Amino acid sequence: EVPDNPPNEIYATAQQKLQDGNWRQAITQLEALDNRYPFGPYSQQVQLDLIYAYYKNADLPLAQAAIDRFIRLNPTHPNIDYVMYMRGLTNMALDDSALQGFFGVDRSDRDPQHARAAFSDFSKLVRGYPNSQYTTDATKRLVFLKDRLAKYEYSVAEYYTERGAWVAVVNRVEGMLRDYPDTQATRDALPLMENAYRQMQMNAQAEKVAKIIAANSS
Amino acid sequence: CSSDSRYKRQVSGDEAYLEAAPLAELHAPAGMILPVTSGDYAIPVTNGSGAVGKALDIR
Amino acid sequence: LFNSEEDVVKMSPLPTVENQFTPTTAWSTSVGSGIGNFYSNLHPALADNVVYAADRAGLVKALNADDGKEIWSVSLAEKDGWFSKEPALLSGGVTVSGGHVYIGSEKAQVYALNTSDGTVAWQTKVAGEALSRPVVSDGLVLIHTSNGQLQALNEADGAVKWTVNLDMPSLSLRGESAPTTAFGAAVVGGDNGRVSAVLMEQGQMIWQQRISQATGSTEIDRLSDVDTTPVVVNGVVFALAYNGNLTALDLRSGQIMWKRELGSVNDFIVDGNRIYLVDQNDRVMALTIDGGVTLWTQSDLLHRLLTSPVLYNGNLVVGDSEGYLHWINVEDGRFVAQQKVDSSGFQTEPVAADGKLLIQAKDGTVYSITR
Amino acid sequence: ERVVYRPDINQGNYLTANDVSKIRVGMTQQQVAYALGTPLMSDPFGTNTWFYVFRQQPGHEGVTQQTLTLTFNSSGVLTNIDNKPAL
Amino acid sequence: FVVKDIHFEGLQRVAVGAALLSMPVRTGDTVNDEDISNTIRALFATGNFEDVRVLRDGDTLLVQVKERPTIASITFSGNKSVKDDMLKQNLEASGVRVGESLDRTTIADIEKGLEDFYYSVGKYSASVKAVVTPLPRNRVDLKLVFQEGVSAEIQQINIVGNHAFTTDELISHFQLRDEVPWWNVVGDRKYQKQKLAGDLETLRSYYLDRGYARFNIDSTQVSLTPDKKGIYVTVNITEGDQYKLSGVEVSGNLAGHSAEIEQLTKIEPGELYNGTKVTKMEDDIKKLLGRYGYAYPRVQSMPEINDADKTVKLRVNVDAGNRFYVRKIRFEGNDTSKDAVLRREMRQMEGAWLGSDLVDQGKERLNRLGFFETVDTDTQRVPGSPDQVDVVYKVKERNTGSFNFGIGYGTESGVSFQAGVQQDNWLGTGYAVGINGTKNDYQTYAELSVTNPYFTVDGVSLGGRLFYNDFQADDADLSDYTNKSYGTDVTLGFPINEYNSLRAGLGYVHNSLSNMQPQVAMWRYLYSMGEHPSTSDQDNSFKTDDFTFNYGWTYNKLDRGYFPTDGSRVNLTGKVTIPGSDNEYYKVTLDTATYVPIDDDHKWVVLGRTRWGYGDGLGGKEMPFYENFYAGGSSTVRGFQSNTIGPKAVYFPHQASNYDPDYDYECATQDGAKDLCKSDDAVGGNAMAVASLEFITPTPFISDKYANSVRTSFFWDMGTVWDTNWDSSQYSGYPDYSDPSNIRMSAGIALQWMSPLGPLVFSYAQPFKKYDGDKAEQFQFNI
Repeated sequence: EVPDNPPNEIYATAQQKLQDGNWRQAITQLEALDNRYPFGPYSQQVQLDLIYAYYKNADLPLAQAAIDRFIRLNPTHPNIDYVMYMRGLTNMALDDSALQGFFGVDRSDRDPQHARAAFSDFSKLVRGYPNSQYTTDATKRLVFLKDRLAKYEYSVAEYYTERGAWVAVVNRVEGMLRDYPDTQATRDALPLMENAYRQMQMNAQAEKVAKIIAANSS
Repeated sequence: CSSDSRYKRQVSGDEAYLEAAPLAELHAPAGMILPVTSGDYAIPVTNGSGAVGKALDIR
Repeated sequence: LFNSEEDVVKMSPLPTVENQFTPTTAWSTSVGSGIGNFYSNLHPALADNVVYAADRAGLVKALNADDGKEIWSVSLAEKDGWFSKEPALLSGGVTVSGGHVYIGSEKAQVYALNTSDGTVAWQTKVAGEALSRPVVSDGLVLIHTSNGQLQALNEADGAVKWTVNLDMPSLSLRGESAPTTAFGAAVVGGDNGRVSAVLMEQGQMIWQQRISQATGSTEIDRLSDVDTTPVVVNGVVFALAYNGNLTALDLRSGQIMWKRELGSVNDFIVDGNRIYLVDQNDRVMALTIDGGVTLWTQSDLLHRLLTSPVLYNGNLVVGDSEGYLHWINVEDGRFVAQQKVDSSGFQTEPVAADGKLLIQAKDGTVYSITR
Repeated sequence: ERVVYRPDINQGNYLTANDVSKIRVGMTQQQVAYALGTPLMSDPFGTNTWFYVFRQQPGHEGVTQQTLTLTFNSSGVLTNIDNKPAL
Repeated sequence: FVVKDIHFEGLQRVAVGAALLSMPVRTGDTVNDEDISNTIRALFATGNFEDVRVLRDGDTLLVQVKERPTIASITFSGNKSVKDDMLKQNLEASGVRVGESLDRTTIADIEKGLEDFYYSVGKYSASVKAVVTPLPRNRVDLKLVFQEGVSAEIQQINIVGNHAFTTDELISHFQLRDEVPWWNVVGDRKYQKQKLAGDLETLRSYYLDRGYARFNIDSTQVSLTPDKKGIYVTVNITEGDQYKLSGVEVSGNLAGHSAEIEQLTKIEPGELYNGTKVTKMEDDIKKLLGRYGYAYPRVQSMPEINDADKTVKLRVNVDAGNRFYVRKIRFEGNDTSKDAVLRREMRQMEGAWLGSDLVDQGKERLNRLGFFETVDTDTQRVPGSPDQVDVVYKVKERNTGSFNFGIGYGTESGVSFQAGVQQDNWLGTGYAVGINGTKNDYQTYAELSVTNPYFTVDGVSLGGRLFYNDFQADDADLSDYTNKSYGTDVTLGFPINEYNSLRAGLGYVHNSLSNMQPQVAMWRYLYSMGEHPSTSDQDNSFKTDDFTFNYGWTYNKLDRGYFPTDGSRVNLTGKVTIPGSDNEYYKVTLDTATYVPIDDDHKWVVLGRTRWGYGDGLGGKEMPFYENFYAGGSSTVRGFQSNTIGPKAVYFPHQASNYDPDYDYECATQDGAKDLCKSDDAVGGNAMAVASLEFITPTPFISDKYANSVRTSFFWDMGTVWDTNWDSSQYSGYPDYSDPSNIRMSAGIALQWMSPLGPLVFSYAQPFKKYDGDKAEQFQFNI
């Protein structure tokens, strides 16, 4: 596959096969580069390329591992902003990546587990690097990620309404409420727990929500 | 010729990211003010662009 | 069939099958099937030209040791336990003295059959199977059992004089330790890698000498039943730890006279100072007592399953659990005779007693050899 | 409508008759929380009210409910044990 | 000396300053020959310097180094038996791996541990030789020879201290066994030192049940027989004479459920003690308090053993949790499935107390799902108030999709094909997409079947069926029985109970037949249709728009919807016609699916695959002959051929098939076979009675990462199909089939390999008792 060549002969073969995208071959170059020379001057950049190319060859855990390798190699680095984005950007793509999106199905009613991991690392990017090549856009990811969390948590908040668990209507919506007031998924959920209060005959407590409904009428 | 199944660069399939959450936060009246965002839901809101959205590659 | 019946093996048998002298048998009697493939420290007695032997299915017969024809016969068909008429299942060797056939059973129950008829003149259940042949000695039935115990039973009735745990292995690490009586000391090894003298009067540890390795955190011999029986010349205990690693050591104190604490010794006899042994590649080697000075070894037996080195009819006789018998010369000389009186294989040692060479194989049982 | 079969869905978080006797007007939250633990609904922005509302649907008509809200003061010292049945 | 400079010669992995800190000849430090030799050993104490050659040009120092790093590979040789990552688990635990720094002292040390691995495997005649193969720039390959002669095997158990219960009889209860009697075989057997431990607890249970409660196994002595295999065991026990469970004095925090507790402490005082029964009875309380909300039912039993009357006296000390532990529940592994579909499959409600088994019934609902690979969770107490145990239902979903094949060969025929692919649970939405169909020269057949299972949340299972069978059997024309048939049925699922569900739907069945076959019962249907169709030719056509109403019903308490082992599922399947139909009839049928586990591990389960049906007319009219029951082949009875089991049709004396290939496709036609004969395929009965009994069997020669998706199931098959309309009047000089004893029979085993598109089930089965018209294909290869 990739034998003991000159390291840049190992590298520039991959550097073309990055652009060629032959990551069946390029990654095996960048591996056998850093298998032999993880002490290469661009072996950090190989690790940057591996965080790149694993996320280009669907090795998103290995991307995370190469992130963790780059965490293990240099957890401070001027491309940790590239990394902590890519830590979220893997976890963004780790969150929801089915072909049902290509077949046109919602995945925000699906598990936002790595959304919250991307909600960490994108926010860890903008906390670690509030200035980066990725700080601005990943912030919109985050606000969208909690909206994805809103459309997720609403998806069961109506379920308790058809379950009829008006206790579990409220606390799920209240779970949305302690997490995001801004999302309309919370704000469409706003009269529902109030209605569920009226199912629990907490009309008066629902009036307190109707007070919100009065003052958040738009 | 040969088999065709591959994967390459892209960073944001949509800009639903950039089409982030609506802002219908508490304009609720007095006394009706419950807790609103918990943890990093209080998002560290800061900006550094580079290229944003779908525009910037990773290296 | 056997183009495909291949499996994983590793062995290489004896070379050098010779007969400078002629080997033969004294008789055959084939006393049942004794030990068998299921191992046991049942070892016969050839006392008074009476074959005091049995098979472990029960039938204990004294034999007229010329043709092995039955002097008496009894049966250890055990009528009880969870079963009536059980096999004898004997752990200890056939110790015979007086009106008593002392045999340790794997029922942990030792007998004394009256050697005029085989009637059990006493029987006593002991602590675990007799992992040694019963060293019935000085009023005491001294047995190293499975639980490392120093049994002493009043051999006239089996009244237990004491039973105390001793140098004791981690598991049933197979090997006897056969507590010998030497100068007021109950002298034993123990299948744990130490060697001792205990008080022969009461079972009070005179000394225990830790020597060298045993299994358990040290992978050593499980093809060498390492003799933890001390063969004590009057002041010097000669014994192996649990790995054949030989040491010579004082009797009253354990003080190391010398050691060949590197050995692979399966069986050993301190034949004066021609200490005949079995190597792990089954070389018979002659050491001395002033230091285990190799007088000779010889490689004429390789990867065998030998019996003990014995001298009978003037030659260093060795048999095996391949049923081969070999007459090494005593000193540095080779096969003087090779006998194939068996191939079922002798797990009993050559009994050079009453002028014969009594050997009970596993199932091709008791053979008596002359030359 | 005229549908008949019910799996008879339940919703707990109530207080037994033992439980409502465990507390009194004047008890802190904690005093209730030692006696009753927490409710599975408390007051989000108002004063401390500890809502133990039961819910259950038996059959076609009629709904079982046992609403037990424990309105404390702001100090948690209990001010109102609201005992309330179905409907 | 005080150094000018050290030349750091030989570096590859370790840095210069990383060397230099371990150099006590460093810049500023004085240089001594001891400090040089300390620079030898401390850089040996870096662990990555195979050599350290510290020297000097006065004080111009220079340190030459070879390196133990990168082990480029570890080569394993002779380990066909043992997987080498476990051998690497000996190696990778030992501070070395591919890329690492091999001290050549650790060659035998890992080899000892690798033999200690064998020693802890159960091998002892198994040695290992590690060969260092040094490679470029520092590197080494670790070739490992493996000298595996033999392992160990059990042979014997001596139980001393036992006098009552028989050892080999107990070995017939124990795990470590060895037997092939002349009326008994359980295969071949071996040793494990933890099968030791269960045999202790087999025995520990074996005395505890009887009352032996001062029973205690004293010690155990496994023979280290010097033969590298010989394992004999000396088991010191105290049998420990029996005790009566002579009274419960249950106490502690009984949580007010004491009368409920006393039922779970209902014993016979003076019955011989069984602590396992007590061990059962504690959990009953723990499920009692578990269903009483208390997820933490601390129960301590104390059987106060009274030897004076040979009894025990049962103290039980109870401590409940708290009731209202179910604050909420979480769900995980819903990353492709719709979440609330999984949330609706639970019965323990958030904001309640704990019904412990509603979770499990809720898990049973998910167990009854079948689009899972795991039904599990995280039962987590959320810390703080005694009202938050929040259950995080982590589950693994299953793959979907299924292909079925019916085409034989291409590239020598025209545009002719078979289709059919399933997308049941379409993309986590539940949408049961299963669609088939085919365009050939003999037919142009189509079929649709998709269910929205929860178009409304009641299990409102929007199962719309459609089909379009433009069936021709085109030989050169429409001659031999062409029917263009078309129609639909949308059927729906109804909540009857929590394991019961009904089905109903209206079936549109429009058929436009032509050139019908000259056999008797086909016309005898049409003669009882009121048609008077000519029998000596195929000169009749038939439009029929059957307006039918179909129905059904489900029982479901059986283990899994993809891989069940226990329970039963009963599935009603019926239909009826309405006024307005072109034929007033019905056809109702039913299938049975029960699972009887022989094994308590349920590795052997009797499967009852038996199916019934009957269909007839609704007055003045008849169930159509294409609705007759067939079998053979892909039925219960396999090794047969499909639709070869049942009644068989008599022809008429026949001339024109409406096209007669010359002694081909004979319909008793003018081309041969004149003067009515009788056909051999199953024209089928108006009754069905088929049966098969399948027996689950494990698969040993497969790496079981995918053998868990495999069920081998032996069976013996038997069935009968007959027509109560088959009247011995023209079927009098021919076989008459109004008799329920058409008892055709086979046996065999199935081949269930779950692919990524599911199981494709084959069978080499063989008929043994056959009746009229049974054709046999012993090699049945299906989905």
